[PDB]
Amino acid sequence: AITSKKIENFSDWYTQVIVKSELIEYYDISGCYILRPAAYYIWECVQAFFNKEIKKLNVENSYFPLFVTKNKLEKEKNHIEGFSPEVAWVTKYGDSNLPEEIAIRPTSETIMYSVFPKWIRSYRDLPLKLNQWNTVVRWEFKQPTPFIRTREFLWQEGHTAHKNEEEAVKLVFDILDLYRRWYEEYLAVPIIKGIKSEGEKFGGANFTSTAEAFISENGRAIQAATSHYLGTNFAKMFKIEFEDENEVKQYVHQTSWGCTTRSIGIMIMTHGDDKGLVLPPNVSKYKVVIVPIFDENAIHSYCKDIEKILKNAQINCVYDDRASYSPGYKFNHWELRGIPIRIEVGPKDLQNNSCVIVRRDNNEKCNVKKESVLLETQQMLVDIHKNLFLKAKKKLDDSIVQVTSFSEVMNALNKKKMVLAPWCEDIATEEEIKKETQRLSLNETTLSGAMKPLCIPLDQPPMPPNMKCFWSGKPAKRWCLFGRSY
Amino acid sequence: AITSKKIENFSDWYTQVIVKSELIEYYDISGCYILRPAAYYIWECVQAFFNKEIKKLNVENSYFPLFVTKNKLEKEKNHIEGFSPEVAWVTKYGDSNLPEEIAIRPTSETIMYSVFPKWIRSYRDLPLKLNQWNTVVRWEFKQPTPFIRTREFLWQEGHTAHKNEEEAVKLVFDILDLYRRWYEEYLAVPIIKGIKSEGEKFGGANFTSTAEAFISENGRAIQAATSHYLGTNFAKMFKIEFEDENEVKQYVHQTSWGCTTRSIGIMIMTHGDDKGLVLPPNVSKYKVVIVPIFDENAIHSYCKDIEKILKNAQINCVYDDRASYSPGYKFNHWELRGIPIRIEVGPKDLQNNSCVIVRRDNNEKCNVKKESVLLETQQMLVDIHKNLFLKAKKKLDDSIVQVTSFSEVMNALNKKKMVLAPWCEDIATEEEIKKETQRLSLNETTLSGAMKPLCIPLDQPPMPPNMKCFWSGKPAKRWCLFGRSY
Ligand SMILES: Cc1cc(N2CC[C@@](C#N)(C3CC3)C2=O)cc(NC(=O)Cc2ccccc2)n1
Ligand SMILES: Cc1cc(N2CC[C@@](C#N)(C3CC3)C2=O)cc(NC(=O)Cc2ccccc2)n1
Repeated sequence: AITSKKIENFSDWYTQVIVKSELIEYYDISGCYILRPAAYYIWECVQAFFNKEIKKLNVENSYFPLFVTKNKLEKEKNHIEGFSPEVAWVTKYGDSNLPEEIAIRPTSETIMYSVFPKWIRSYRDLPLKLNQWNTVVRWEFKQPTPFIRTREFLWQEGHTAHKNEEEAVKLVFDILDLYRRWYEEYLAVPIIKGIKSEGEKFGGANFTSTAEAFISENGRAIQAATSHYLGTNFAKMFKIEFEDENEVKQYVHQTSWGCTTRSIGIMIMTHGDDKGLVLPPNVSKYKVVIVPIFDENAIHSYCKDIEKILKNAQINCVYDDRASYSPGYKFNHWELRGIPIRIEVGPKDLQNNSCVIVRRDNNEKCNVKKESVLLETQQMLVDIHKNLFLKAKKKLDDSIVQVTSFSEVMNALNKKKMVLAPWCEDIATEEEIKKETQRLSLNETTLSGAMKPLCIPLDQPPMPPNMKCFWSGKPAKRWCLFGRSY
Repeated sequence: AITSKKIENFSDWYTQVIVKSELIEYYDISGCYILRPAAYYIWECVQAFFNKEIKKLNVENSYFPLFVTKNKLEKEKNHIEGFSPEVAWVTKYGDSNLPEEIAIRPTSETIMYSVFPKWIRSYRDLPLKLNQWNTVVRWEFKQPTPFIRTREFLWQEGHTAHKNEEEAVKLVFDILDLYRRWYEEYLAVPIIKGIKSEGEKFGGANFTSTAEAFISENGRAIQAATSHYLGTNFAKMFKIEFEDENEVKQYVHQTSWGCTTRSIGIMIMTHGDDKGLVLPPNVSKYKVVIVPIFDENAIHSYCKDIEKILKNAQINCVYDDRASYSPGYKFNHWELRGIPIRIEVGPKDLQNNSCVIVRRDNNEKCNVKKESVLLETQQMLVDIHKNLFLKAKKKLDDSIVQVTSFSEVMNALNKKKMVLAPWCEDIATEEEIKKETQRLSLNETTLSGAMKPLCIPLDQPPMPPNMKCFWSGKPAKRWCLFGRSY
């Protein structure tokens, strides 16, 4: 059983759920986690979706080396200043020192763009559109969180190069909406699109667009995915020039974008409850578990009939016919593992040519005739997804408090909210705001009390004529979301 | 153009083909290579096939960490003795030394089996069946070869644990036949199944079964895939015990198996010719390229009609309508890249409601009426695969010389053959044979002249009553394939 309540001890709840549902195994290197089959299956689902969608944009998958030389790694100025203390270095093979130490990729801009100039010489070579499915390493000494913040993680990283700004920026936002769909249609998680503040954008980017999620039970925002307009910054550093149709040398305009197995953690944190994992049907291997209750051969034959009915309509299920466990053990076993639907069959159900169908998300039960099971299961799978999404969306909406003064912020943070505030967007105020909110959090978590700029939402409320910045008192430019975060 | 002939300067031919066909880009770390989209597409095809097939055996995909501790890495005795001098070690993050240095996986037995004992406690937990799609690192200082022998490579590694020997061994050979199908049905490459000699089997294995391929143009064998029966050797080292139905503690019987992007290199070396890449249709993104020859709008409309006909029947193609290049440039451009079929359309073809269809593998051309194109393309794609396979199979068969005495070996090796020889299988003769054949190769390649035991073929000729070992003169046990190798 899960022995900590989600609302009472969130972190212990989370670790219990991910271990006991067999998603995650811990490892003897801190910040590294094993993805067991149930977790990797979710990854494969979203991988298939995203592959299908980026193929329509003519992005092609590729694979680049795990390692980068000092030479290539330092061509980036703001980029390496961002990543340098968490880049892991290989220095030895066996007991012998390498002739030159080499670094493991934290992200692959410097690796890929080292060869982009050979591939791009003319406007005819554009656009160039690549993606990798790989793992990267960011070896930090902050507290890790399984799925959410790890030292090694699986992701996809896309990289494109275009003849001008307009085409690149359009691709940036097309990708951002694909991430919206990845979260909503497969994980049933709502996100907020926005632009990062200057202090929080990717090193080397012109701007960083972002999808933000929020975990209302512990008041913490989590960046769900990211899509950068790099402009010509990397093209200047790596000399990625092309001859345009007027025979003029130009720099390419670049994008890069990423989304990780953090998405799985966001889904777990969003939908999981005190009984364990709750899976949206689109990322659940088994849509239905059939559990018999005890003639035992009549029940066996009936449950296998139902299994045939579901599998014949391409609905994968499992009939838990294990002889040594009670029905209630099985109920709990499969609720912990997040199976969306349980079908129960006892003798009274068989006599009625009926069965009991039980939704994982709200535990509502109903009697369904045998011949109606297929249809009723299909409808229910759809309705479960919608319910999960809508419940999460209400929580997301209820997590935002609009403020005009810093005097309202701490109260909102302590109620596990984010704030939407008018802001002048000056980069120095970012650190000032972080430090003051951290200082004032003195009035249970292990994570920091500091509030960060999360994103400037694409959907802006009107800015009244003379509204001042909630922090500096200077004229406010736009509304920006702030909160504590992972 | 390819400027070296396959038969005259094989290595320069190979490097030209893989670069100019845009499969591979070289990198500023030796032995590491970029897989450009055309190469990665082949990987994705065989990945999809193998996933589908291992799912039928109830193998589940997973993902384990890139890194392993000294602790876990040394529990293996023969395994670490095998891998230790080519294990790469991470010792630093940024400029700070790690508190404990950690190793990059050369293969994941020690990583996965460190946690197997927590997952396997009862006969109810068996069999356990896992697979990973990942990359591994084997940092050797021998000469690398793109695709064939690299310091980092993509692969799949499967690992299973069973209640007894019979079940494990059956899975070993089921996997070996899946590798046979991977090579034959997608890459059109024939292989030879066999068992490794004791000197060549995997460190820690009970036995190693193998699929061997042979490149007749330079006389070199290449191991195509591998499937190990590990017995209880790793179970003893990692204490993977389970309670059986008689309540007796037993060790699991384990398997592990692997197949890499080396398969792509084998395909290139097998089917490539003096014009460049030759792709089996099942791993070619474009099955057909349509090339116009010059009313230009009539030809454009006709070629697009044909493109619609092919794409409507789920046959991906490309219409090369680029205005600045001649037809012959385009012919060569797409032959270099291995497209299986070229359709040419000039005015005489349009007047005849016809077109010219040209096979990449033998350059045979024929006139096909418009309404017959779909059908004729389908048949031709099938026939191209069969032809590629059968041609390769003839070469493989012609590459084996049966000998009874060492006196016949060097002659055969110099004619770019392998030898099938009666052998006593004593492990010390392996090094003796290697050293003597290397010594005698004195009478152009950069690779070693040494001959190795390749495999003991599953399909054995009869062993005559008193046949002696071709090397030691002692009684021969079985026939074994020997040759030079990659
Ligand atoms: C699993 C995961 C994800 C992500 N990040 C980042 C932003 C981003 C987004 N959106 C990426 C661009 C795509 C994301 O998902 C980041 C991470 N580790 C780290 O920062 C390193 C680390 C390790 C231990 C403790 C603290 C920090 N770990
Ligand atoms: C691309 C590839 C493949 C394979 N091997 C091995 C046997 C096997 C088979 N069958 C694996 C078990 C599955 C295979 O494919 C091995 C390798 N590198 C190496 O030995 C390291 C190396 C690096 C530079 C020069 C020389 C050697 N590189």
